[PDB]
Amino acid sequence: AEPGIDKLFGMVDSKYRLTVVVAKRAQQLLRHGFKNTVLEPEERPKMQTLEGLFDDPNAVTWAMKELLTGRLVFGENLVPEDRLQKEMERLYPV
Amino acid sequence: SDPVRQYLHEIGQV
Amino acid sequence: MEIKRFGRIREVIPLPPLTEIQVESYRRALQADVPPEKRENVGIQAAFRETFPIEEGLVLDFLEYRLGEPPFPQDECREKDLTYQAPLYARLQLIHKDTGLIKEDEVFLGHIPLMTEDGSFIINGADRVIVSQIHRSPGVYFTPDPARPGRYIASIIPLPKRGPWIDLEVEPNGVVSMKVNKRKFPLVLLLRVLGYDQETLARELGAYGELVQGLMDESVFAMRPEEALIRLFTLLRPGDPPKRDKAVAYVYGLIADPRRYDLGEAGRYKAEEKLGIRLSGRTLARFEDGEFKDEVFLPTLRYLFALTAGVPGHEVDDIDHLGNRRIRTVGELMTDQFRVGLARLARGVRERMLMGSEDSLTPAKLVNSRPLEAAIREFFSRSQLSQFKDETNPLSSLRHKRRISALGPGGLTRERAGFDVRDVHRTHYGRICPVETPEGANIGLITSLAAYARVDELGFIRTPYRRVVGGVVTDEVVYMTATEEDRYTIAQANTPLEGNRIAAERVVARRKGEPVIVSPEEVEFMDVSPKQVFSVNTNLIPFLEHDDANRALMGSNMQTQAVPLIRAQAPVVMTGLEERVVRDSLAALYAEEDGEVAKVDGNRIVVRYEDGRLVEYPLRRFYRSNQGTALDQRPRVVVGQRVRKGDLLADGPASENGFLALGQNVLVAIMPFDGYNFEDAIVISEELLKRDFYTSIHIERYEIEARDTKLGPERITRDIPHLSEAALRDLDEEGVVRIGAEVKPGDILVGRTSFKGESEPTPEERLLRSIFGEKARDVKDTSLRVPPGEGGIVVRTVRLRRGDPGVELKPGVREVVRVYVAQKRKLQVGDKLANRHGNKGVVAKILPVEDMPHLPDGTPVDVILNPLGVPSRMNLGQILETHLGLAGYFLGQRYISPIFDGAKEPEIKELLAQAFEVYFGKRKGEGFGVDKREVEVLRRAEKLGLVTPGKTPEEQLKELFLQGKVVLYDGRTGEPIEGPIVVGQMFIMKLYHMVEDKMHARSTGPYSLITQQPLGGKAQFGGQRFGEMEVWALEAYGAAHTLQEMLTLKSDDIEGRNAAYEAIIKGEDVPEPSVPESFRVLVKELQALALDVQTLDEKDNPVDIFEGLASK
Amino acid sequence: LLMGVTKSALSTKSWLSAASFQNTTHVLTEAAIAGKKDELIGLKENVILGRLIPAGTGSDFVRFTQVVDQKTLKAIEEARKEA
Amino acid sequence: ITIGIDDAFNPLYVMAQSGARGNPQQIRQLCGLRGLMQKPSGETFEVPVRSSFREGLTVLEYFISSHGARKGGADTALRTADSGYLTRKLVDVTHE
Amino acid sequence: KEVRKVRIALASPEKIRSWSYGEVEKPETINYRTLKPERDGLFDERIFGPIKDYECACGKYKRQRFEGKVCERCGVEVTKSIVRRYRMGHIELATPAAHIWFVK
Amino acid sequence: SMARPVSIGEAVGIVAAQSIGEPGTQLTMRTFHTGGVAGAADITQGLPRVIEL
Amino acid sequence: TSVYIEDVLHEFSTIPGVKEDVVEIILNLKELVVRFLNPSLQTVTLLLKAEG
Amino acid sequence: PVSLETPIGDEKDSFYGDFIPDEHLPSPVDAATQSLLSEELEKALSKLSEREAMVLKLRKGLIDGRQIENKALRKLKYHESRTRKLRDFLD
Amino acid sequence: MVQVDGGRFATSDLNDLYRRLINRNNRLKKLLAQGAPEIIIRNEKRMLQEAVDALLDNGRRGAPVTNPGSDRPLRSLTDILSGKQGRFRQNLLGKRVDYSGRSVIVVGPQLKLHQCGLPKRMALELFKPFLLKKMEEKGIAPNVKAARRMLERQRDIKDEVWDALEEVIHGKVVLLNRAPTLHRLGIQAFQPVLVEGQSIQLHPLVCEAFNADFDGDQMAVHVPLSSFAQAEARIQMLSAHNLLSPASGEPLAKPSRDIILGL
DNA sequence: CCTGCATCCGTGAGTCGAG
DNA sequence: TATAATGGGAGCTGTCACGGATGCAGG
Ligand SMILES: Nc1ccn([C@@H]2O[C@H](COP(=O)(O)CP(=O)(O)OP(=O)(O)O)[C@@H](O)[C@H]2O)c(=O)n1
Ligand SMILES: [Mg+2]
Ligand SMILES: [Mg+2]
Ligand SMILES: [Zn+2]
Repeated sequence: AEPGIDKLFGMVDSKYRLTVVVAKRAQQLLRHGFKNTVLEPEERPKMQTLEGLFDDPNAVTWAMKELLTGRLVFGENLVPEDRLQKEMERLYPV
Repeated sequence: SDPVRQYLHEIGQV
Repeated sequence: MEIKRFGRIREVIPLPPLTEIQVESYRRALQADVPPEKRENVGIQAAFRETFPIEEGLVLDFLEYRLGEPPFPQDECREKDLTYQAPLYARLQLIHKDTGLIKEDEVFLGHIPLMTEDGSFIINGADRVIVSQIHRSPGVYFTPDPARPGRYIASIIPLPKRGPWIDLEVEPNGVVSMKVNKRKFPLVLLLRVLGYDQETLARELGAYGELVQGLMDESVFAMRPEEALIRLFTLLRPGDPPKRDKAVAYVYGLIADPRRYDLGEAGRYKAEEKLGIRLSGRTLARFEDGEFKDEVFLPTLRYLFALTAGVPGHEVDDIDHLGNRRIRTVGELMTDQFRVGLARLARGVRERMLMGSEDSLTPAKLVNSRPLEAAIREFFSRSQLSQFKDETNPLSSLRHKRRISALGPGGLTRERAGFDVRDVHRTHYGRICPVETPEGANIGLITSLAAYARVDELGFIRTPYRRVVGGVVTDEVVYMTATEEDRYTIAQANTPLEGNRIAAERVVARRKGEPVIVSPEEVEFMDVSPKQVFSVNTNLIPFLEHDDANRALMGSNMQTQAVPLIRAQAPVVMTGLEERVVRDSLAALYAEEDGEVAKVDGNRIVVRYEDGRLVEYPLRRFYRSNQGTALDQRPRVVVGQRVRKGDLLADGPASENGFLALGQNVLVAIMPFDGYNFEDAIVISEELLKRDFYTSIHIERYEIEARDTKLGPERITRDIPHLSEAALRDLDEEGVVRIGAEVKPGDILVGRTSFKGESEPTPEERLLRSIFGEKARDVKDTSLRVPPGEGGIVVRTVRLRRGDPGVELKPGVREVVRVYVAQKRKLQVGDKLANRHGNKGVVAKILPVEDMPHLPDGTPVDVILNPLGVPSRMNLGQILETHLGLAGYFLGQRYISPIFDGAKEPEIKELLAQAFEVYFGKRKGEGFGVDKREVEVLRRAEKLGLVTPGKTPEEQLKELFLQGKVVLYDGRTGEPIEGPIVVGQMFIMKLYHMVEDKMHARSTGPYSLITQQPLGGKAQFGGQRFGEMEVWALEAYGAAHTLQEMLTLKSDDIEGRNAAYEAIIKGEDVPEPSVPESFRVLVKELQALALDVQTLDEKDNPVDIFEGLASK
Repeated sequence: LLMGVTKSALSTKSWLSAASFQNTTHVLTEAAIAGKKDELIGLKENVILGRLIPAGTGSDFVRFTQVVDQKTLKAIEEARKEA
Repeated sequence: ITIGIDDAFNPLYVMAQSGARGNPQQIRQLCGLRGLMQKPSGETFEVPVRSSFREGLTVLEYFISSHGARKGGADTALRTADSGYLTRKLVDVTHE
Repeated sequence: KEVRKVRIALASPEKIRSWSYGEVEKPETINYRTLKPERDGLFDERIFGPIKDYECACGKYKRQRFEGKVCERCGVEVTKSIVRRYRMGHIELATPAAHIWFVK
Repeated sequence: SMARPVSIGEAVGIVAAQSIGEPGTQLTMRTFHTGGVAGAADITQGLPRVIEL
Repeated sequence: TSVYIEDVLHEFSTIPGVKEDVVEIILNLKELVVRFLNPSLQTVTLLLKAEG
Repeated sequence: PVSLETPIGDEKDSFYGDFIPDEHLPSPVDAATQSLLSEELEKALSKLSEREAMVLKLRKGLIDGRQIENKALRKLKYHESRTRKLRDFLD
Repeated sequence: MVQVDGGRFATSDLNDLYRRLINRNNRLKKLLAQGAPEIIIRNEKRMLQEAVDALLDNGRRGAPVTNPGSDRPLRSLTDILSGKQGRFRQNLLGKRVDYSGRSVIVVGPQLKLHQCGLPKRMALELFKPFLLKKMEEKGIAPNVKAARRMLERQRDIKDEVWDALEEVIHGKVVLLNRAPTLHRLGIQAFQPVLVEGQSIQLHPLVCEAFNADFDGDQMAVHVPLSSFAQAEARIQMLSAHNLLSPASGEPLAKPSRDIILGL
């Protein structure tokens, strides 16, 4: 099972909302190159390779792990889409 | 019903 | 090793030739070895006799016919993609009525495909088998009216496509009605046409109360047969001008003419036997002395009225009774199509007779054979009853030739087939197998012929019985139909016998199938053998009496799927039928007469018989079968060996010393192992692979052609644009891979180049051209490459070219190349194994020899079966087979245990007792006592009540060994299993389903024309179908984007899929999916139906999904 | 009015759903004559057009949900506080 | 746990009780008797099969069994399409 | 604009003609020798579209620089070949015919 | 499935149809195992009643 | 670990004048027990030439 | 010609036309082929001076779709022998 | 109208129907212009009506139009739209999909409830466009096309690309589906574990829910592409995530067979 | 002529795989 | 481009159960 999945289901009024949130967050992390992450360097998900520990390429794992910490705000009509896009393009350019 | 039989009927009129 | 056999029943007669249902039939139909004047009225002779003479003037008549020799032998037909056939010549004579001039000639009608020695055909290079077709035997039957309780329906049935069915009924109002071509009319009228008068019908039919009164119509008798004929003609043919000769022609063609209406000889015989009359012809009525003379109708109506009246001696006909159902064999099925093509040929003859010069014409200019050739070719190619031969192992072919189908032309259609049709009739006894039949949609429709069963000239299945006279069983053997069988009280074959006298006071017997206990004085006949009740395959299952029918079915069907193994062994416990199967399959090679072996080679065997003549038998070596299994013969004799008549020379595929070897004999233990055998899964030993058990050779054929194109010709060449020497390494000078080269997926089997289409190179391509500096090449690389997941060693190559002697391809084709590539497949995880008792499972694990459970003396088991498979399936045979196997392991001997006369429990107890001495006493002589572990196991067994407490450990180990259970040590721990485990030799086969063939995966690939969706199948490198129900699954999960991906990006959305692939290879997220192409196809197809389908926005304005492409 | 599953399924307001079940010719003639509009309410209709099904993560309820980190939230809040 | 022919804490009893596999009727057929059979018409044979799979069946008894055996076999291969049709109809009516 | 609706209705002959890029006259498919679409045939490029992307039947204009241009020689519009899956043709009947769906 | 209130947006109809249909189809293709049995053969006589309703 | 035979291209061949096929011959060669007297010796090619 | 609806198998299940691929429409890997080709050609053209860029791209038709010519030819021969990675596009 | 592999031609029946219609319309026009009698024009118009009938719906009225020397009724537009093989049921409500595969199933006992054994050979093809980009991110290939051309020959495949594939599938899940799919549990999401060999390893506990046994049943695999589809698959469709039957609410993944036996 | 029952006609009849 | 010729031919037969319309005898 996904780590702490019960808690994640606890956070939302509908499981599908959790899925949407995780997906969107993953897309945000992909677009900005994990620059906008709410995770500390030691909280970062890791992947074991032939060499050693590297950054976990999976954006969904990242998104769920972030979502577990409570450092993210999710809901409906938080901010107009365009303004969000532009602000995040300022804070974390591609 | 059958087109051919109908044509053969219309032909037997003349 | 010694073969010890059981059973108290002595089989009086051997098995009839197993393939005779094909051979005897087709030989009967061709009559090639019978002199033309001594030929009978059956077969293509019959067809010629019915078709000719052809009149209208000129009269063309049939004199004789002959079959020539095959222009090519079987093997050459197989290689060159030809048909094994004989030329058919026909001597006919043109006779002028006026002139009297008689011009006689022999015209060539084309070729008739010939049946091989084993009973198959070669059609276009491929081995095929014509499957025998069961159907309702023509005749006159009487069945109760489903709606009306006290009334009956008479039915007059001819052969299929031999003319119309006719139904005679007694209507509520009392009049007798007749149905022909879905039209009801009073029978009185037709009877008046036949010449019947009120006097005749009154005196004949008067004995039944009021029945005849409905047949009485005063207005009908008021008119002579002519007015009745024209009246009937206007009834059956409205709108048709009622000319007299037209009515005569119609009624004659319908009810009379033998060239149109034809009963079978079975139909004639059944009509005679039932109605109690004598038919002149095979037709319902005759045209004689210029009038209509009845044959069938009056006796039929008589029987109908007698039955309705309740007159004793009249019964309804069970139509599923095997006396009312017959088999159309290969001869009949071919003969009918020959007849069709012959009648068409006749139409051509008349058509060419009316035209042209009436003076100069010859049978050569009259006769066009094309319709006949086309009829026969269409039959042997595109018929449902013509099936691609299953040669997987000899038993596959043998069974395939014995198949019986209710499907195909003239027979049932699916969802025309009720439960009655599919049922097992009491008359199937000794005739059709109650067990063997497919699972699924075809159950009851496809069946198999019983072992001792025979099909007579009439098409009815007959089974042998033994005459019993006054408690004395004679050796007289009578082959009976079902009808004949119903007449006698037939005792069972297992009834006690002292000599030929019945030894029991009470004997089990059958009267019309009904089981009954009788006295020996009442026994009229007796069953030959239990073996006659079941098919060949079902007869190969030992302890079948201990198996449930449902699993026995699967065990029976899976032997057909067994792959030939290089190490193949005959079963430890056989049924005694294992040799006859190999013999009659003609897989093995046998010595004709007595003699001495001159030469023994891998490729050939030379024998000098008593005659002194030198006979050389070439051996078939590494020949790929239809199913891709290697079929090759290996020599079983040595130089100078003295051989008798029928002695074994070479062993065929899946054969050991003339015995049928479908698999290996392995040492198995029945016990759960770490969930690796969980749910039918199977654990095997690596030592099975070490010694090459379950290892099979498979050869695949790859083919490629180079033809002429309007853009210029393709050609096979070693010169392939833009390829390294590493790629062209194994290619010879001609461009074809060398023999003995290893090939892996991606490797080139045959190099080929094709001229590119008219091509406008994009500026980028031109840039690359200039950049590399090498000029653009006219051709492109089309070469045949090894498909994914396939490969092997190239064993053979074949090259057919245009302009080569004896070589002619299809029009336009320059050359054709075949490459035969072979591989040696071991047993791997994912491969399917099965025993003969219906226990099937996939190998889920291959353990090293140290992990495997082992006997105290160090012997590890080969296979670990799960006991959880046993109790639900109720097949106990595999248990017993194991027990008798265990003894057979230690006593070093095989066994023959015939079905239903077997080795019983006490015998196997004795054998196990004898084997226990070799198993233990050896240890006691080696200076070894009982192990501590064995003591513990014996303690647990004492608590289990498996041994009697207080006895010495040896006695208890014996008591366990007599139960077929032994002490087993866990390979990993060394600690014994906490209880005794059943261990012993079982016969297991590797089936044709191997994970190596079945594994498939696709990222992107070829797409369909119209739908622009991925193709299907592994062969096409297609995608898996996501159907309605899978979509339902995703919907129920509520995964929207996954589903949308399935419906757009992953299938038909072209922009979406291109952009998706491009986004994935760039490392970005997949794009938003757009409108799927199939919906566009739907819209345009709806438009072609003149319906406008508009996609709209929320404001009710048109939205264009064609992006302005379809709008002017 | 009580009617069985089949007639109830053919009587639905969506012609795209009905025509994909049974009696396609009947459904399509009736609809084409009536000039029926499909509002794409149900699953089958959207599945045919390859749209996002109005259920699960395609539900209008949960599909408009936004996710934002605190930095961006307070930043947009500063941009709002400014003007 | 193992299956010998002599079983008829017994493995069959264990597997049937625990729910691992098997049910009492199948066990009874393995051990005590097969029981009455069915003529294809739906009628019943007067002679019950007195054999058990351990004892082994006579050819006659086997042939008697084959009737009901195939009657059952045809049902599963026919009636199945009737069920999937129902399911599809249900989906079609409830999908929105 | 996102598609929110799908409307189905009868098509007037005028609408059917407003769909068509030309009338299909000859009952011909392709030339036996050239295997090219026959003129005014079921496959004709002058109606439905170019077989190959941005090229006419004669070959006067082979590039993308011409789009929407109808070659005066072979009468073929130069565009993407995909339009052969879209653009409708039509047949003008001498006598009207009853759509069987609304009859039977 | 989750032992808790249904999540909004779940497709209820499909789940219902599947939940009703599944046992019908499964029980149909299961093996009959004759003997000790008579009459209408359980599942096969039950189903046409369901379809009747 | 390996077998070479004169005038034999692959494992699926047959040799004229020989009863066994190549596969069976190799199967027999697998049962061959070879003992190295020299600890350091890792590999040996055995030669066989026979006729008649 | 033969019909695409020619029945394959004994049943009503599949048609002969379901086994025929579409050789016209480029598979995603082909569109990606054109894309990657134009991309690699654009990025490896760094050698180009501007005049030789416009004139040599007019030579190969990379602009409007249709002495310095020689120097550009020679420079392209120079950069071909360089990275040795463009072989893949050349089939 | 398309040339097949063999150089021969394949064509739709709609072309033949359209041919009939066009021919009869032309003949009707010519007969009109030439002042044909009544009966002739009548029969011609009838034939035209039956040609339009044949085109739109074939076999609807009268005997169905067939090809010469053939009993096969031609396929009209109506036949295309409706039916089990019809455009709706076949090509719309369900489709054949890319990024999919299938194989024989074998039981790994050793898998966790959320895992399934995925053959390397399969995952190679399934995940291919990701593996290409990964091979580009490392020094395994010069670029994407080089990487793809590299995997075409099996002997051209080295060891490092396998580790690249290991890096590719990390955290991701696939979908296992066994036909028939009776309820929504006929498809479940599993985090794949690359295995040697050609068979899919399936966890014992999901068997009962799949109604899958080891006698040779096969399963199909699918790869959700998007971060969204992956989110849906992992959160909603994970095997370990659905432990109870949506039908009865009772556990659908429970000890069975050998497990119950041992316990 | 209005109601009711008998009869005709059209419409359906599980999934995936392989051929 | 000219003796005269003047109404076709195959048929596919052993399912079963339904909704809706259409028709006929009866109250
Ligand atoms: N036509 C078919 C045939 C089979 N199947 C599926 O394959 C499974 C095994 O059937 P099966 O016949 O191979 C064994 P089973 O019926 O379970 O008897 P047993 O337990 O004593 O071994 C069934 O449960 C169906 O889900 C199908 O969907 N369609
Ligand atoms: Mg199974
Ligand atoms: Mg089962
Ligand atoms: Zn042009």
